[PDB]
Amino acid sequence: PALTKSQTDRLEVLLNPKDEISLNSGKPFRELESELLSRRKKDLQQIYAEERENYLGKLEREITRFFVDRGFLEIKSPILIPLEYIERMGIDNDTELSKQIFRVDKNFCLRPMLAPNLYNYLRKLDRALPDPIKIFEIGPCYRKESDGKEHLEEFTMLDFSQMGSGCTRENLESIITDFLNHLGIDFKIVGDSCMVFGDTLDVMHGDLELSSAVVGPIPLDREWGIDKPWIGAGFGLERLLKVKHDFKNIKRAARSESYYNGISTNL
Amino acid sequence: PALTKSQTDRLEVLLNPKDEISLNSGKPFRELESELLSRRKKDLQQIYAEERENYLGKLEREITRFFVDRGFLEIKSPILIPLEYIERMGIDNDTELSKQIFRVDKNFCLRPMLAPNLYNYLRKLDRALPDPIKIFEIGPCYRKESDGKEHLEEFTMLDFSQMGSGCTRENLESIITDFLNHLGIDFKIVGDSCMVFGDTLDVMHGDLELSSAVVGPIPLDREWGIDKPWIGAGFGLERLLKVKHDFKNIKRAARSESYYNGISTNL
Ligand SMILES: Nc1ncnc2c1ncn2[C@@H]1O[C@H](COP(=O)(O)OP(=O)(O)NP(=O)(O)O)[C@@H](O)[C@H]1O
Ligand SMILES: Nc1ncnc2c1ncn2[C@@H]1O[C@H](COP(=O)(O)OP(=O)(O)NP(=O)(O)O)[C@@H](O)[C@H]1O
Ligand SMILES: N[C@@H](Cc1ccccc1Cl)C(=O)O
Ligand SMILES: N[C@@H](Cc1ccccc1Cl)C(=O)O
Repeated sequence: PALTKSQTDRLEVLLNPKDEISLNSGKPFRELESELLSRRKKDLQQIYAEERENYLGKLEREITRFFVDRGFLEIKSPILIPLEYIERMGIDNDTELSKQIFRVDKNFCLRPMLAPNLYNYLRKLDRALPDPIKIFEIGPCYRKESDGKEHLEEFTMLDFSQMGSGCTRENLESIITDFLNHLGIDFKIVGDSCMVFGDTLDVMHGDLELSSAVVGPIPLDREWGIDKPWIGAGFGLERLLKVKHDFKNIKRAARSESYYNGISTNL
Repeated sequence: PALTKSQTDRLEVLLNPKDEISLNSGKPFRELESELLSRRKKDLQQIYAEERENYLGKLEREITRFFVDRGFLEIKSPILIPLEYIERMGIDNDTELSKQIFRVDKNFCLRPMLAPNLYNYLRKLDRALPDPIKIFEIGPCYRKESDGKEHLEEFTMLDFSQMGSGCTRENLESIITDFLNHLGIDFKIVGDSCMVFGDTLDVMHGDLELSSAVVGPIPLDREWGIDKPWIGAGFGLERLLKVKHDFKNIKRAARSESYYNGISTNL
């Protein structure tokens, strides 16, 4: 007959992009599932025998090397941050980002973004390091958005910043260009046409936003004690993974108990 | 005169054990503070100019290389986990670690250990991978215990497990020995003298517990679908860093806005 929805869902979970098998012919739901199962089992086994690195962790280690080798300091800051940091980010309790905050206790939350801890480091480091100040962080970030397709509730941000001299948009577009060229991902920076400083740039791969990027100074810097030019960009690693491996669903790239390196773990 | 308490706190924040400056003599507080501010500013400059890797990230990457080399698959599983996983770990709403949990919504919590997600990986991978199953994860864990001196509220665990053949106490002690020999840390393993399976092991550095390790099976295995022998050990990376760098206070090893690579950021 014709594959029911559960049979369709079940095969979509077992399918990978490299799979060539004819997913429409005379075979029952159930040759097809068994075939994919055998393919996905051999995929885990090959992983276990020859590689054994997690994709999310591996990409994290590769991005780290890129920025360290470019003069950027590697920051590991708290994931649990004061709720007051969200307030000085300008996310008041009527904005749309305001409703996506995982609160913990009364006073704390899971950081939805890396910027506020990075604002603080930039302020403290400016007392001890020579111009310009270049820092970056990679790590977990949380938001109650999960439209499922392009959006996770638990994801991994990269965020880098330069502060002081050299902080132009053509320098910022030159860092993003080397980064994505090193990753092997094509892009496409949209924004205002003749924007010098102050406004955001988007890094696109198709209809997929890989990053929002900022050419400071911006009025928010005063709330953080930052008084200096700066440029910076935030990238979601799961979207990057989605691009390199052609994942259909971004959940294939996330921290998970259901997928490992894009392979279903329910075999 | 003799130092006040705000003054003594200031010098302890700026001190490092490599320092030989005599914290007791005829010098004024400001003279000692300025020497230390000098030493610490140059420590970060040297870090920014030539090193640039964070101690916590860098230690995480080297532990991964070690365990991948030995045949352990690298896992990246969720940090926000269901509250029900906690109770299935033997913490009822009456136990001691139950009060220390960071609840997020009404269902989920910040994981205080890696065991539940690793249980699920062990059960799922048995299906697909040959005997024995060897896995490990490194990442954030959250406990409301933080007496400060040796506990952190936000910390980083390594947790490794083998399941199937080779799950003997002898081979659990051999892994741990190779690992701490690799990281250059003296240790001693305390346990039941005649314990074969079922009980825990404490790996100690003097008074500081580095790890609790387990020679399964244990009764808890029923709740996670595990019916094979296994061995496992959980380790704290900030504790490892505290011993390796002789940190007086474990705060200096953590995710923090206050200390970079053991060095205060308030200079
Ligand atoms: N929920 C999410 N899941 C995955 N990646 C995300 C998520 N939110 C943000 N990112 C990534 O983080 C980058 C910088 O964050 P940000 O600019 O705050 O996102 P954004 O502007 O809200 N765009 P979008 O996440 O599509 O709505 C984005 O360009 C994405 O690559
Ligand atoms: N709050 C914490 N801060 C830092 N490290 C921790 C913390 N809790 C646990 N660890 C580390 O994680 C390892 C495995 O966790 P676990 O065995 O559950 O801790 P434990 O048995 O309660 N030992 P302890 O919490 O010191 O009494 C321990 O050996 C510690 O090295
Ligand atoms: N909002 C920033 C993050 C950030 C915060 C403070 C200072 C610099 C940066 Cl890149 C971004 O879009 O990358
Ligand atoms: N309870 C373990 C962690 C764990 C749980 C389930 C399966 C394997 C392991 Cl190592 C420990 O504390 O070592």
